[PDB]
Amino acid sequence: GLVPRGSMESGFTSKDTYLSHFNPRDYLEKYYKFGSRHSAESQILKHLLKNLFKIFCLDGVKGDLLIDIGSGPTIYQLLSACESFKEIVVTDYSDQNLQELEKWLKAAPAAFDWSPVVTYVCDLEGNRVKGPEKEEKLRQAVKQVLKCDVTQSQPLGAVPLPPADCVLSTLCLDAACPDLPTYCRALRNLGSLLKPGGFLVIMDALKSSYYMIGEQKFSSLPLGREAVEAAVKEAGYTIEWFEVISQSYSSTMANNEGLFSLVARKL
Ligand SMILES: NC(=O)c1cccc(C#CCN(CC[C@H](N)C(=O)O)C[C@H]2C[C@@H](n3ccc4c(Cl)ncnc43)[C@H](O)[C@@H]2O)c1
Repeated sequence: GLVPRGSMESGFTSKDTYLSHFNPRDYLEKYYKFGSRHSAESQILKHLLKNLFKIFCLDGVKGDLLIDIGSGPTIYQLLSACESFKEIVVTDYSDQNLQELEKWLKAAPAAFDWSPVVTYVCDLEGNRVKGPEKEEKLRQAVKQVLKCDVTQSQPLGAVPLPPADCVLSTLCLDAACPDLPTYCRALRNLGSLLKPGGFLVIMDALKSSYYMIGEQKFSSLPLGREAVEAAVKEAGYTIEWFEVISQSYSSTMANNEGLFSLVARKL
């Protein structure tokens, strides 16, 4: 492990490194076990959930179709969203990630245990419903599980979908875009899936060059707030609000300088 995986020739992890070398269950155990010891991962997850709750429940971001871009094997980013969107389409470049996701959607006994995150989210929303009822709401809402490639003009290929009310992407674009032009390219590609006036919700690391799953290192585009804001505006969106938090992952997992969350509207 001298360099990030799949980065020898280009200097940045290639797309295909995720098909074969990204271990979804290892990723879930390292990042989303959500213990009670206030670890950096747990505090960050807590903050991600509160913003998602605030975005989809308090700010009333709602619609028919939400497309989740770069889901990986996680569902935490959909728990509040399924209260406000009739249909959820989850996408990722890695089929192994989608299969790990699909284990939970099918409620396989071997699926990852999300219940501490489910419990946290139910509490946020005022315990109007219990854990199982919440999980069934999400499972019902997820209609399709598709392959996506943000570097493509048609990120979902030929798959037919109506214009979406919201595109959501958490912790994805930094890892998927090897340079700033590709980053702007991807945001423009993502907008092709969105109605005019539709919502773009991005949450990602700030000034991060890599992240770790065990001894596996993966590349990350280190972007500061100003670059993100410029790229989003240039790609044809108007920013509704932009938040930056200084809380960082432990260096054994990422060298990030906090995270950002933003809500934009397609022009
Ligand atoms: N940058 C950081 O510092 C930092 C900090 C913390 C965690 C992480 C992390 C991660 C792993 N994941 C799951 C994120 C999940 N959404 C969550 O929120 O946990 C990222 C996605 C990207 C996705 N990918 C790759 C190429 C690609 C294309 Cl071309 N088109 C669409 N997707 C693509 C790849 O498959 C993988 O699944 C990074």
